[PDB]
Amino acid sequence: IVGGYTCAANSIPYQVSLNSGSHFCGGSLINSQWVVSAAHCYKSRIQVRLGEHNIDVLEGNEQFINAAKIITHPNFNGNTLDNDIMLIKLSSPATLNSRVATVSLPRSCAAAGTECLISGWGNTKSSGSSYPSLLQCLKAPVLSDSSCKSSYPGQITGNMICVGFLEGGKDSCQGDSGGPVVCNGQLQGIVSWGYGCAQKNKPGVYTKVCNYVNWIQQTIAAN
Ligand SMILES: N=C(N)c1ccc(CO)cc1
Ligand SMILES: [Ca+2]
Ligand SMILES: [Mg+2]
Repeated sequence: IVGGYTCAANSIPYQVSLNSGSHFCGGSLINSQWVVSAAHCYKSRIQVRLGEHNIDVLEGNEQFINAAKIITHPNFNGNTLDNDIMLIKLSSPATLNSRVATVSLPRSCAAAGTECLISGWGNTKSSGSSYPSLLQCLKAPVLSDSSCKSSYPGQITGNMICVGFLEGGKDSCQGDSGGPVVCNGQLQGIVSWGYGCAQKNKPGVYTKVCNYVNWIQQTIAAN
């Protein structure tokens, strides 16, 4: 997260860290046994770290649970990044408490201008590279489909939203991928792509979660 702030410890209780020896992507806990993330994050083996604030220290609220099943959207396209979404089934259910909690899936898509909360342990620098210990947060609005499409001509599908700023300086980044965009209590976005990070007229592009509730619920029910 570039241009953010340090979240209050455990204030984003649905945020997970996906770990394969080190943190590599975020995710969101959307059922006691399921995390949703980005398909471009795929690895064949994943440990899900719930309840984290400092990913570099064991502070006691953490639950470390291995992925039992990893399911990428069948129509994920690695070129266009359309359908950039993945589900992870935990090997045992997460235990839900104040520090580890599910986030609602969307009841509707979000209006342009809706304020959202973006979070992750990704890069915090717009030049160079710094990876934080502590979870980072960013408040940012849903942009119009128009403002999104003018920024990325021909590249925004109906399954993508832009969330962020046109001025630059405030965006998600590498290592935030897969993580949450939560707007009015609902998971509306998954960190997916953009051109660099926090550049002028290159807002973050996010998987449009409100188009995937049937895919998520159908995949959960089968497994
Ligand atoms: N600018 C962004 N929001 C952004 C986020 C994530 C990624 C993942 O490489 C690229 C860009
Ligand atoms: Ca920790
Ligand atoms: Mg580090």
